[PDB]
Amino acid sequence: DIVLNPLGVPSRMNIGQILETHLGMAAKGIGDKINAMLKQQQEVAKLREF
Amino acid sequence: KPLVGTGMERAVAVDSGVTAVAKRGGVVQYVDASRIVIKVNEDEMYPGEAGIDIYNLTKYTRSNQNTCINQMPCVSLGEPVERGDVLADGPSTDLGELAL
Amino acid sequence: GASVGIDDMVIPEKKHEIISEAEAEVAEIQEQFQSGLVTAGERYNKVID
Amino acid sequence: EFLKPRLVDIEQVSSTHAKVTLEPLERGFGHTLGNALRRILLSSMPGCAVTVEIDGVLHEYSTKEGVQEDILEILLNLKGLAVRVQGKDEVILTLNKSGIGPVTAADITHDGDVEIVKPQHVICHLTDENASISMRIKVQRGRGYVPASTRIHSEEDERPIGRLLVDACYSPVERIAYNVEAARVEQRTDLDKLVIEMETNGTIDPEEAIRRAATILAEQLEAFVDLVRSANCLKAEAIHYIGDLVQRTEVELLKTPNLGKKSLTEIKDVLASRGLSLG
Amino acid sequence: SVTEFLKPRLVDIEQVSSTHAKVTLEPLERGFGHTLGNALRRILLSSMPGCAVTEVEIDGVLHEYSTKEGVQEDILEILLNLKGLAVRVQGKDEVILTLNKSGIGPVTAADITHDGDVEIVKPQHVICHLTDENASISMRIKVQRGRGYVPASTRRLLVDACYSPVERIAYNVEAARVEQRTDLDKLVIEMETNGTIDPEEAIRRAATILAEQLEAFV
Amino acid sequence: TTIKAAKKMVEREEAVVWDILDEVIREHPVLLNRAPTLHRLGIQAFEPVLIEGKAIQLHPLVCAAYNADFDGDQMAVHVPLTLEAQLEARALMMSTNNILSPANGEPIIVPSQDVVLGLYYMTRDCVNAKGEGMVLTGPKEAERLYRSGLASLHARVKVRITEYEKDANGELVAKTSLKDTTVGRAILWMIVPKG
Amino acid sequence: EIKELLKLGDLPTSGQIRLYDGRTGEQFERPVTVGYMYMLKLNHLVDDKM
Amino acid sequence: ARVTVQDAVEKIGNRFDLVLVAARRARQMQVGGKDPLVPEENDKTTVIALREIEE
RNA sequence: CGGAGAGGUA
Ligand SMILES: [Mg+2]
Repeated sequence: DIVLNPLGVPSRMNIGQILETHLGMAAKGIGDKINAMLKQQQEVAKLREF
Repeated sequence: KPLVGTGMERAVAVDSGVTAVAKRGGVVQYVDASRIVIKVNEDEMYPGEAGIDIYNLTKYTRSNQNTCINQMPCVSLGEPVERGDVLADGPSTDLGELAL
Repeated sequence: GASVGIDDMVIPEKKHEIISEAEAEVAEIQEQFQSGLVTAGERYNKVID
Repeated sequence: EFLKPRLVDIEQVSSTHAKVTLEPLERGFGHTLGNALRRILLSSMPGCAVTVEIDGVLHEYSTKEGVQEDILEILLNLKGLAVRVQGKDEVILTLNKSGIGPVTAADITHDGDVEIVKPQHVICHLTDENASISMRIKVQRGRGYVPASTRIHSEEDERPIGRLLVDACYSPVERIAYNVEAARVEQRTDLDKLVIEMETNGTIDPEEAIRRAATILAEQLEAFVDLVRSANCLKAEAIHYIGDLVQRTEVELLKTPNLGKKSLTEIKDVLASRGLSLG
Repeated sequence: SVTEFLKPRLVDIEQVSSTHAKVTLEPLERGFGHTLGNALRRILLSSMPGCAVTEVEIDGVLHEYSTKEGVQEDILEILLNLKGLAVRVQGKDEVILTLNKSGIGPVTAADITHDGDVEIVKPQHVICHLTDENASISMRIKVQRGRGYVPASTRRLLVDACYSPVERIAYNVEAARVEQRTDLDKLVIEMETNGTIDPEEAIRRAATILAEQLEAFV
Repeated sequence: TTIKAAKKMVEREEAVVWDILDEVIREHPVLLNRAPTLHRLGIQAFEPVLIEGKAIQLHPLVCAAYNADFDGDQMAVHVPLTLEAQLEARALMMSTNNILSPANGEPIIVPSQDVVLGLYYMTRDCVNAKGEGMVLTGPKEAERLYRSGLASLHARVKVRITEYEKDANGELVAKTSLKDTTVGRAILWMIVPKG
Repeated sequence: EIKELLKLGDLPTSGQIRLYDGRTGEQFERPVTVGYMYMLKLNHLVDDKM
Repeated sequence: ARVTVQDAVEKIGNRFDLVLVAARRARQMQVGGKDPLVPEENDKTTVIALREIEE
């Protein structure tokens, strides 16, 4: 969706946009594993364990 | 609903006036795009002819900076509401959480 | 495609050893000033160095 | 000397998730064809999308009674409606329901040449038995993305207050995932396969999309060469077009009993602008 | 109008004197500029029929780091003049030639044996320089037919055969405006050849090859 | 026919007035200027290029003179009218005529932040890469080799170049030899001029 | 803890993935960082400034 | 393509009288209909005038 | 087709 300039990070030292980018991808990966268990039928027993 | 937050999103959203916090608890009797009707409990009702609670959600209006200011209900019929719960999401609000 | 990640900023392996050695020096060189050997002005010009 | 590819297999993980395979492929032709087909499947692919008039509304910024959602929100979720039409290119659906309960896509009309891909697509929610909703969903067919803001010509026709324009997003393809890899031995090495993994909103067929993008690609590669009373008075004399009436002078038209007083006055008014009836 | 795509009108075709052209396709749709421009670019370099030099051996040298008296160049240097040579070959697959000559002066492509079907396109191309009246040069050049570029490590001295008869290609998408529309591409293709085939005809070659790869679908 | 007729034509925006506007825009320079005009290099002349949208495009090489980044900066446009004003825009304040600062003879068209990194990647020289230790017949063969995915951009390879030298009295001696270089540096040589 | 969160779902622990070109179908070297960042839209539009 | 005026100003090293002589010359081309001493490629009087003084 | 004050952008 967005193509940012990577050279703007070392000039103005704002690393919080690098950890949020990694943490935001991690948060989406836990939302894709549940979406897979919701797109197809899955018992609540499997959803309560993951 | 930003995935990466600091936990201070509900505090700003609830303390602001853009949302519609439930005054007294109960069960949603009639939800609507512009009105909210919740049947208050037997204890939370005043002794002499208390009745119910009615929340009139604001429609599309303009702000000081010419921005849209409208609310949207986030409840359903039969859902038991407790005192302090959020009943509507105004501008930049997602289920009682700030989202800009 | 020259990106920038969290692993592209490597911390030196002996950084912890230099800081631990530095705080150990200050923990005893400050007490040498309290004995009346050096003044507070010259000690200030020494800790910053 | 080139082993042309063939449509070998078409997998089907679900009603939306597909996986096609293109083999055999030569050296440097996997990425050459994989990218070229991806750039067409995403850009231009025909589809259908909602382009709708509700009874008790005047604009999308209003609000109706007995509906939990908002009028603009209703126009927002109607955008994501998977419709499939094979007969014509312009259909008008209808949605009528009353009583407490959600309003899904099943409740919409059951036209013969209209197939609903996701009947459980929630569109609205009713919250009062003494309420009802009635709308006419005008579905069309096109390609690409066309916003409602571009429909400001105001030189073709005018729309009533009841009409509500919606953003047209008739593009069934969502994402394309091809991947080149080494094929089997085939008694000849240096042969690679192309495994395309597409995904759509159940409104198109995998084969019907690859045979269509390749057609568009070949259609561009061919550029490889060097270089009524007034009108009834004139229609009585078998004259329907303005050219037949303008061929004769106004004096010749006035010498006939077929022309009336109103027709002669209308012809004189049109002739005053030096546009017609100039002898 | 669901399948009514615009067609480019190549109104301008400017080319340098001999082996350099510049084609400008206009107008194209949005996104087809890079689509079509790159499709033929990858094919032109990686899959293009042609003949080049594959291996040349010296009658008295069996090592890369050697030298022959009376030659102003080196044995490593004369390999380039064999690579840059452009030769058109008949339907025959391969054929070996020679460079048997003893004389003072630069060795041009005209000194190579005719060998019948072998037709040198650049007789002015110089292979090496000779200065002694008795220093004789002799080698065995072996041509071969292929498609693309084959380095030495992918494979008597080895020669990196450049079968592709195109020296370079670099397209350039631009903006073209219809009466009302403006966000439409404007492809500009720049390409140089090696003199074997004209660049104008070189486009029709790869475009036909790509058109034949889409017969099972259209 | 009359002045009023032309106004209504532009008012309705016919499809013909666009090809008529392209006529005057072709050779009519305009002046661009930002708010903090400190030196004279803040008002230059450019040739307008019609583009769809509501934003102005400024060449990323004159941003150093204007001292304008792309975080919300705005500039003001000016159109000369008379013949003298148009000629002064081309002969005195044209963007291709003001490349040296009035304070020092050093250039002011230095690119940065994407051009100096890119050329540094081509001119880089790796130790072990695909294609190391080969021979190329010039810069044109290097471009064919790299785009084909057969060799890396940074790999040592002996390449023959023909570098002209105009140091004589108009004559250009065409020195030809075999220099030791990489793939990236060879492809960049196709841009360097003769002299 | 971010890397451990990237190990629950099937995601690369390094954080940087390998992307392909969209106009040439080529593979970019030096695999880039791709994630999910929360961007905002300031009330500075070009329609109120042109 | 009137990209630069280097070769123009090298002949007459003033850069001020050039604008003056070109303004008068281009005015005689526009004000009164005439054929430019040089061929035209759909240019204006300003470009044609500067192109004429090039020689 | 104004005068002061406040806030914001480069
Ligand atoms: Mg700025």
